[PDB]
Formats: sequence, structure tokens, C-alpha cells
Amino acid sequence: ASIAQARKLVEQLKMEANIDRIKVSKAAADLMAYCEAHAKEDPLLTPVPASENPFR
Amino acid sequence: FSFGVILAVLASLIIATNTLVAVAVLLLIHKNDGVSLCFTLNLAVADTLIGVAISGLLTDQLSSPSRPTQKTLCSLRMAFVTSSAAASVLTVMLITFDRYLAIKQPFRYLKIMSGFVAGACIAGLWLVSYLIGFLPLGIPMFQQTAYKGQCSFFAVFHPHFVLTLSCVGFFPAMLLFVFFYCDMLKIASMHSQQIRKMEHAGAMAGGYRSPRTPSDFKALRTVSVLIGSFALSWTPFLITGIVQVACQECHLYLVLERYLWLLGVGNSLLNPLIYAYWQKEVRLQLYHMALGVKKV
Amino acid sequence: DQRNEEKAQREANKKIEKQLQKDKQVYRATHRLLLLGAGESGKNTIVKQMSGIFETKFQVDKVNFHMFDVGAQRDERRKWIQCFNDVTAIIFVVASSSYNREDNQTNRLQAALKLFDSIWNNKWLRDTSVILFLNKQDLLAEKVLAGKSKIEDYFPEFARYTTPEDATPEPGEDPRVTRAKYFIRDEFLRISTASGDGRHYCYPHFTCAVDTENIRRVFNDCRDIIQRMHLRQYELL
Amino acid sequence: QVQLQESGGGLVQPGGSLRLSCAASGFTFSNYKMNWVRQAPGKGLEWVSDISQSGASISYTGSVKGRFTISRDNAKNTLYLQMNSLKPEDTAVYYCARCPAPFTRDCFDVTSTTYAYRGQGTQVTVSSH
Amino acid sequence: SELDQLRQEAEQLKNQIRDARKACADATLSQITNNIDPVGRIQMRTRRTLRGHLAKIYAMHWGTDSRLLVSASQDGKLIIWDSYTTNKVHAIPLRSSWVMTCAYAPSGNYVACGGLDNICSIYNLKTREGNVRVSRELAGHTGYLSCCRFLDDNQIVTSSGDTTCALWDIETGQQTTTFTGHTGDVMSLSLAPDTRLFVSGACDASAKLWDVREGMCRQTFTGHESDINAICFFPNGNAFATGSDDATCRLFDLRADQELMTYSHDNIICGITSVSFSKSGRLLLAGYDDFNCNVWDALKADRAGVLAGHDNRVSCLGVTDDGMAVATGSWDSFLKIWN
Ligand SMILES: CCc1cnc(N2CCC(c3nc(COc4ccc(-n5cnnn5)cc4)cs3)CC2)nc1
Repeated sequence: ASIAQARKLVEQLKMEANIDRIKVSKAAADLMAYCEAHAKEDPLLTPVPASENPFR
Repeated sequence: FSFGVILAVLASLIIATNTLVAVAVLLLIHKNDGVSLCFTLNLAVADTLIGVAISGLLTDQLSSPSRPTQKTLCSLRMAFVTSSAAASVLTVMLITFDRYLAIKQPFRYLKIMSGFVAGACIAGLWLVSYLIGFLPLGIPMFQQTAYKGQCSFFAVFHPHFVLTLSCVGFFPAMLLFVFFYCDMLKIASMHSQQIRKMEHAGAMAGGYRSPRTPSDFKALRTVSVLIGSFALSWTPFLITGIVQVACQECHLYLVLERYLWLLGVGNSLLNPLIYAYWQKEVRLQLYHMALGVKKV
Repeated sequence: DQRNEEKAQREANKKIEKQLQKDKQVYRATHRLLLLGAGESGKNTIVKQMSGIFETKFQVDKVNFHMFDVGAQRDERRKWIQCFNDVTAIIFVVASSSYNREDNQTNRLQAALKLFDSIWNNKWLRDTSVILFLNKQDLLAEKVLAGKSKIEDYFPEFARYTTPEDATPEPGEDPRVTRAKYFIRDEFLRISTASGDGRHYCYPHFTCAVDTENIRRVFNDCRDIIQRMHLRQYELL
Repeated sequence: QVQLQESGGGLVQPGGSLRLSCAASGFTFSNYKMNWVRQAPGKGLEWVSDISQSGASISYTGSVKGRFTISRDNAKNTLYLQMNSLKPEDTAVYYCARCPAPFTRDCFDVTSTTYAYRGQGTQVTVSSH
Repeated sequence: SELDQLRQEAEQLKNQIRDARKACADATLSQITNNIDPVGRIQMRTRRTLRGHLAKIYAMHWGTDSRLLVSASQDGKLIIWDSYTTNKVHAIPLRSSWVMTCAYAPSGNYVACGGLDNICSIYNLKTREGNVRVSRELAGHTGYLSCCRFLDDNQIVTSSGDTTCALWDIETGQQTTTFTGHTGDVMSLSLAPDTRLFVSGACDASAKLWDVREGMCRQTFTGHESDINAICFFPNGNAFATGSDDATCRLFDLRADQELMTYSHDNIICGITSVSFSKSGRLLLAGYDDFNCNVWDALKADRAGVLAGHDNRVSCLGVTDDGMAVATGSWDSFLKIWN
């Protein structure tokens, strides 16, 4: 019945709660570092000349 | 140079409004598609050609020393004006026919109306308009002799052209238009009766003691304004033309050519306001274009 | 040499353009409808008058009607119904008789009215008129002419409701049968006319699930729907 | 996360009065239409009542019309239901449902089984002592 | 005991992991990126207006070459276009009238599609006949398919309306893996750039990642307000953004396992139905239901540009693999390319 699926759900939270969580500041620094490594090459932000632009 | 001033402002207003409507419908048809939008675009093209013909006729009525213009050039200008006016009138009639076919028999309309038949109808309509503007030049019966040297419609055309256009060309089209929109009024009134009875029945069990019974003058107002527009546009012109051609000389020529012609060309201004500006999608496109060009 | 691939590309694009024009004709000529109700509401009997979904293509005077009935699907209708904002109509089949006995929700008319209210006020289904079928009319008549369970205490507005002056009691029946029939009809029309602003309307009927005229009724309702849409877009209605 | 906790209820003599409080946490209460639903034992779900965002639009099931009163408060985000003059037919479990979308007049899957935004509800049984 | 005991112990786990999330949340993305240089006001015009559809466009997908973008609508066929010169490369008719998703394989050989027919139909593109045909018809789902993605031409992940996800093998035609743990209709699943973990979002305001090998959910992500419609991974594969029907876009971090930061505005009323990232990840893209689309500064929560080229619900969005263009497909039966 619903007891079985409820038991499945609860051992799911027992299994997913024991993982290790890194600091949020470290994750933010990692995201910033990844953003600075490709910002100068992404054509969406930086303007691109029409010669290199395949859209005329 | 008095009458030339009103001709100039009328032509400029026609050109500006009709060009705006035409470019708006041209931008809208590539986005929304359909068939009636093509007919509205054709109407805009027809009456902007009316306006450009008016501008072409202006160069001699503004200069007091009129040249003794030859038959060919003046006849060409008059034929161009008449063909453009007939194209606009036939386009309005074709729009009415398309609407009536869409309403009366919708299931067959959606199957026997597409881009090909719309383009064929448009091309045939333009060809018939050109022919109806050009036959009186070729037919000696529909011609005026002894050109004094002053450009006007009746200086090159004998008034029997108006008689024949009323007998076989315009008034049967008037009767067809009136019957089409009267059947439309009957259908709309039946649907409005059903809708209002349904709404009253719903509101009787909805706690609303007073139903919204007095309403729905919109169908009568729209049909009346359309019929009156298409009537006051041209019916007085042909009526006084056949009155004058009745062998009762009353010197109505000047009023015939420059006082009901103003009604005929004001038809070209009134038509885009009620066939394009009235439509909600085209109105929104007009607003979008106006907002875009106002900032620039 | 490099121009040849794009030449072949234009030739292809012309071929699919012609095929898509033919498809556009054959698709604008086709009218799509979705039939919706509960399992006991009468989906199967309406379908019988002619995969998680099922299809039914038929013709009513050379008009291609494609009626689709949702079968094996979950009851959460809040997001797969958004696919049906382009259908010309939405057939809604409800079980008028089943208002008790204890069957399913036991308030089947209340659940159907709530579903109809949610469909009507949906921000994407505002342009689709909803054909409504009141199924099981003989059963309702039999259970209401002489029944232990009265519709009262299930709807508290029976006392302040009588047979409307515009009613059509064409089959000679009990006045209470007509009263209940137009009561359910007016309950549906209360939500039908409370919103829409003329964009879409309801078309109630009385399907006894014993006649083959339901396809003709659907055809007439689709014709009226398109006529009303054209009239409203022409600024007449 | 959306959390709906229902309190109150219990065994009450028929003809009495009762109250349920639904506390909603994890979202903005002043934007979502509220729904009260019930499920009889051994029977399907049945929508009881609903109230709008500001409490202007209130609707009830015709069976409970006049005896049930639903009132929402957005300051402390709580939805209260009052029952007057209970009858033994009204023994059921009660869930405090939720509108799926903000700023939306419709409400689709309140009575649908396994609804995501539905509380645990309270079991109210009315019978003899 | 039993159900109540497991419920209270589950609540104990819930507020325990909430306390853990609060403990690891030393700061937010706003106070760490306040000193960054903003992208400013950006704009990008339409380059191509792909046209030829009739019904509402529901989904799309580019290829690895970023040249041929697929498109699917409710008309009954799926069109494989060309981004340049707007030529319709292919048009495969579909057995079912409405489909809700399409997928373009990285190799470009296979094209996946599906919808309310509850069957994932996959077509070839390089048959010896020179035309298109049905290759595989995966069946087993009892709910509508909402999103499909390609790992290679041997495995497809499909998101269904059965509140479960599936991983199928192409030749076998059976569900190799079944992902359960969800209770609402699963709408969008997106694959990480390393093609190891994929995030799926249901109708219960919960998005979680799954591993394609063992088929077990690792980290859940709650904290939203309504049903999540679209998810895209960050280009680095360690974050993902969710849009839903509540006018918010929340950027979850995979390592932090918490809500980082949210995009919203007071004037926005409708929800999000398409989320995607650029190549650098600095520009989020959101398609609302108010006939509009916009770009968000992914690190500053500042709107950088509004696209209003559509006159209907922007139901689908996509960004090329090389980050050269953005394709928006709406209920106007149009496709718009911007750059
Ligand atoms: C088959 C369906 C059909 C075809 N056709 C029609 N038409 C429309 C145009 C109408 C005309 N209008 C005219 C007006 O022509 C002019 C008048 C004055 C000048 N003036 C020059 N200088 N001063 N005045 C120049 C030209 C000459 S016929 C006649 C009826 N209806 C229906």
C-alpha cells in the first residue's frame, strides 16, 4: 500500500542526507572563475564582426 | 487656383494614410497569413493608386493658363482615374463576397479558398478594372467629340458611360452588396438572439436578477455604416449622371465633375478606416508601427 | 562546385514548400475536436456513434472531423490540455444522472462543474468554444420521477428554480424532469456566461446515448462556432 | 518547498461545530487560490470549497452550502474552515489543497489523486458516542 | 508508529538538512558578485525568421555543428531546418498530431520525437533510400512525453507524464533504466556536459539529478513555488537553472546543494517555459508567457535585454553549441534567430 512507497521515500532521504556539502562561497568562486575563463570568447556578450559572424 | 488646393490636400492625405495602411498590412501578412488580409492589401493598393491618379490630374487644374491638351494624354489620365476608382469599388465588392462566402458556407469556404484562388481573383479583378476604364476610349459610342481644350471627364467622355455603368456595372453590384450584408444581418441577429437568451438563462440561475438584455446594436451599426459608406461613396454620382443624361439640360456638369467626385475620392479615404483600421489585428499593427516610428 | 549543394538545397526546399502547401490545404480543411469526460460519464458511448490517446476520423457532408479521446492518461489535466487551444471545439460529456447510491466522487455534477470552470477560465483555452453534452438523460428522468434520493441537499438552489419560459419540453415528460434538465443546463451556463467576453461560448445539448444525431449536432455546433468567430472578427457579433 | 499542515478536527457529536486550520509555509499565501477538499473512507475525493486570493470570491459545494465557512488570512498565512451542524454523512479526511499557479482564476487538479501541493489533512469522524 | 513514525522521522531529516543548508550558506551570490562588472544593456536583432509551420511550435534542438536545428509543432510533422539560408532540409510527418518535444542526436543521424501518443518515435536521417522513415518506436510510458535528450545513438533519456523518467536502448527498445522518486508530471530533463548526470523537474516544485548508470537520485532540490517547466545545465556542469510558472528562475548549485539565487521582477505575471544558458554561462535566457523573452545577468540578477519578436507564448528556446545564435520558437508557428 502507501506504507511501502512511504518507506521507499524515507530511506531515499536517509541515503541522500549523508553526502558532503561544500561551502557556498567556494561554489560562487568556482562559478565566477569559470565565467571569467570564457566571457571574452562568448559572442553573445562581446560584439563580433560580420566577417566572423555566419549570420551575414 | 482654388479647387487645386483641396485636390492637393485630399491627394496627400489619401497617399499618406493609404501607404501607411498598405505597408502595415504588408508587414502583417508575412506574420499572420490568410486571405482576407490580401484583399485588404489590394484595397489599400487600389485607393493609393486612386490618390496617385489624383496627383497626376493635379498639374493642369493648378495652373491657370491651361494648355490645349490633346485627346490622348487627357483621355489617358481620365481612364487611369476611372480604372483606379473601379478597381477600388470592385475590391470592396470582392471583400464583401469573400466575407459572405466565409459566413454563409464556412466549411466549404475553408476548402475552396486559398492563396491561389485569391491571387487569381485579384488579378482578374485588376484586369476587369483596366478593361472597364479603357473600353470607352476604344468605343466611338462612349466618346465625346469637339475637344475644346480643357481637361475633364465629360470633355472626353459622353455621359452614356455613366448610364451603362449604372445599368449593368454598379447597381447590380449594389444590390448584391446590400443582399449580402442583409443576410449577414439576419445571421448575426439570429446568433445574437441565441446568445442573449443563453446569457439570460444562465444569469437567472447565477444570482443576477437583472440580465444584460438591452445591448447588441453593434451588428446594425456596422452593417448600416458599411452600406451607407458604399452608398454615399458613389450612388449620388451615378444618380445625378443619369439624371443629367436624361435630355434635361440643367448645366450640372461642373457639380457632376468636381462636387460628387469629391465624394468618390473621399470613399478612398473612408474605406481604409473601416476595412483596415477597424480590424483589431490591423489596428494593433498600426499601433505597433506608430510606437516604433515615434521614438525614431 | 560549391554552388551545387545549395542548388540542390533550393530544389529540396521547393519540394517541401509544395508539400507543406498541400498539407496546409488539407489541414485547414480538417476540423479537430477533443472529447473529454470521465470513464463512466459516457466517453465510450459518444465515441461509438462515430497509446494513451485514441483517434477517430469521420465525415459529415464532405467535412473532415477528427475527434480525439484521451484514454490512458493521468488525471492531472493542468498541463497536457494546453496542447488543445487550436481545436475548433471541445466536446464535454458529463453524467447528469449520476448525482448520488455512492458512485465515484458521488458529486459527479459538482466535479464536472469545477472542471468546466477551470477549463473556461484557463488563460490558453479562452479561444476554444466548448460543446457540452448532457449524457444519461433517460437515467436522470427515471431516477428523478420517483427516487428516494432527491437532488435537494446536493444543490440548495432547487427551491428558487423553476422551468424557464424559453424551455423546450419537446418530449412529453414530468415537469420535474424538465426542471432538473434545465437546472443542470443553467448551472453549466452560469460558468459559461460568467467569463469569456464573447470569445467563446457553450453549446449545451441533451444526448440520450441512443441516437446517431450527435455527429450532426457536433457538425452544426462547429458551423455555428466558425460563423460566430467570423462575425466577431468582422465586428458584427 | 510547499508545506501545508492541517490541524484541528477529531471525534465530534453530530450537530456540533468544528474548525480546521491549514498553515501554509514555503510560499506566498497572498497570491494563490485556496481549496478545501474531502475524501470519504472507501470513496473518491470530493471538492468542498474554494476561496480566491483576497477572499472576495468564495464558493462552496452545494451539499455544504450555508453550513461551511472558509476564511483565509494572508498576514500569518492561514486558512480556516468552520463546520456548523455536522451530519454523520460528513465523516471523511480533509485536505487543504492549493492552486497550481499564481494569479490564475482556474484551479485544475485539486480533486485529482496524488496532487503535489496537497496537505496531509485531518480525519474527522462524526457518529454516536 | 508506522506511517506517522516515518512521517515524523522524515520531517526530522527535512529540518536537519535544512539546518545543514543554512550552516553551509555562509554568503550569497549577490554579495560576492556585487563588485563584478555588469554586462550592461545588450540587444540582439533577428537574423532569420523560419516560417512554414502552422500549429504551435513546442520544442527544438540544435546539433553539434550548430547548423541544423530541429523543430516540432502540432501540425503533424517535424521540420529539420538550416540555420543559414533558411532552407528546410527535411520534413518528417508524424503518426500523432501533437508532439511536445524533439531531440537532435550529437551525431546528427537520429532524430527523436514524441508527445501525447505516449510513444517515443526515433527516425533516421541517412538511410540508403535517401528519405526519412521510422527507425524505433519506444513504448511503455503510460503518460505524455514532455522532453527527450540524446547521449549517443545507443541510449535516449525520455521524460514522461508518468512522474518517472526512462533510459532506453535504441536496438533493444526496452527501458534499460527507470528513474522514480517523483510525484508530479516530469517536464524537462537536461544533460550535463560530461553526459553523466541529468537533472529533471516535475510538477511538484522539485528538481533532482539522476545518474545514468545506477539509476538512483543523488541530490534533490526543493524551494520553488509551482511546477518547473524548463531546466538547463551550466556550461561547467556543476549548476543548473530552473524556470517555473511563478515568474522566477532559480539557479541551483550542484555542489552546494541549495538554492543560490533567484531571478524575478514585480511586473512579470506569467511563468517561464524555456530556460537555457549561453556558452560562457554569464547570460541566462528565459521565455515567459506574456509574448516576450528576456536575458538575465546570471551573476547579478539584472535584466540585460528584452526580445519581443513573438506574438504568442514563447514555448521553446535553444542556444547553439558554439554560442553563436539563439533560436526562439513560439505558438506563432515561427522561429526567430538572434545574435
Ligand atoms: C463593374 C463594377 C463597377 C465598376 N465601376 C464602378 N464605378 C466606380 C467609379 C465611378 C466613376 N467615377 C468617375 C469620376 O471620374 C472623374 C471625374 C471628374 C474628373 N475631373 C477631372 N477634373 N475635374 N474633375 C476626373 C475623373 C468616372 S466613373 C463610376 C462607377 N462601379 C462598379
